[PDB]
Amino acid sequence: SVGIVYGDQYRQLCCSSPKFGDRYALVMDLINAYKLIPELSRVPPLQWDSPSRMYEAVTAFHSTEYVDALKKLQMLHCEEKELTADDELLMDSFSLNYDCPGFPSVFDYSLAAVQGSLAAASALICRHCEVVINWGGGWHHAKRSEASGFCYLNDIVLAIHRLVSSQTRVLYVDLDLHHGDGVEEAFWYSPRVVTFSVHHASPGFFPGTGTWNPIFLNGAGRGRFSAFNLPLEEGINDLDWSNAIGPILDSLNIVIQPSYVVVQCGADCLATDPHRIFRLTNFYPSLSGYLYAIKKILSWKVPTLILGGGGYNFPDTARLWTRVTALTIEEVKGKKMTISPEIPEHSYFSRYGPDFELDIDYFPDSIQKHHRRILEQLRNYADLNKLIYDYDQVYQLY
Ligand SMILES: O=NC(=O)c1cccc(NC(=O)c2ccccc2)c1
Ligand SMILES: [K+]
Ligand SMILES: [K+]
Ligand SMILES: [Zn+2]
Repeated sequence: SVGIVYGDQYRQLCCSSPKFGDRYALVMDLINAYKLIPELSRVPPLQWDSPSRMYEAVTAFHSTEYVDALKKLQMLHCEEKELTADDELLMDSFSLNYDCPGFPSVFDYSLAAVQGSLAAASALICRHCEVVINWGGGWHHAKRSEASGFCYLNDIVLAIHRLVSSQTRVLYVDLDLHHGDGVEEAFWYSPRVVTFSVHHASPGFFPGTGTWNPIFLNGAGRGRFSAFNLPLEEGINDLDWSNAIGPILDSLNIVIQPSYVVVQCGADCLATDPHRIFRLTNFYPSLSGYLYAIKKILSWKVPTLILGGGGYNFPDTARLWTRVTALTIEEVKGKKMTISPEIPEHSYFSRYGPDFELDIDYFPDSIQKHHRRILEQLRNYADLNKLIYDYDQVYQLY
């Protein structure tokens, strides 16, 4: 079956941040308005038997002092008076500031995404679901002891950690506009989690990594060659983006043969995202790069975790993720999902004005070098990890 993470409290928590507002509610209500929920198995967010069990789950990746600091930040923001200078300095030392501010629910909000993605991972492990979707998750920037890019807790690293420790290999695929640095870094020394991020990179653009460093770094120790990156120039469309990553996806699957796939599907590559950097769509006839990638990944028939991420045009993120959700049901259950080109009436209908259609409102050799580089890296990866692959069969894809 296809699972999806939601619950009433979950919804409230995912909608309590100053940066992403009610986006999750738009997403889940658009999915509901298109009658997709009856097709889906609800996956309840994980809860724990005690504070100690919660901490040992979260400190599987994050340091105890960082988790303490985040929890204290929440408490401090549930009080009237300003932070002391000592508290400011403490928060600064974990980058809990600037673009990662405190707010009254910052800990519960962050933890919620972890609860969802851990429950999603468990539903895959026990084989209750073939695919699980968590649109409240996908926070790929958070580090062991540092908030970054409005990511406070890295639900992806924790979910992946549960998957590998269940021999097991995980392929992580990061489609967000931004480099998934936090996930990449977490598994930098681990060959069993192969990470692949496609993203914009350019001087001064956040977070700075996932590109020429001059050479391409790609893992260390036994994890050498296990971190893959494809940095792309601004302005790329659905077709060029698809052609850029399609051969890479297929070759990674063939060579790695992952036991699980985890996909971060941040929607900030949409042409209508305020970043205005890539020109991807949610079109399903030209064809959305997102839907192309997901369809390709689901065709592998590997247990899969699909996560959200970036996406700052909320109704258009809803439009895309509603389509990813329908496509997942169709590919997994083999049952056609017809989605009306018009937005159905529902609680958030007015947010989709003024045209109220499902399509986003938009009218549409460097890469060849990157493919050779990535092919060579995949070869070094296989060599280092003694994996058997048809070098030709892989080379033909490109
Ligand atoms: O995956 N990471 C992100 O999505 C991310 C991280 C940092 C900054 C930003 N940028 C913004 O928050 C933003 C919001 C509105 C308009 C322009 C940029 C995005
Ligand atoms: K990415
Ligand atoms: K790795
Ligand atoms: Zn992003």
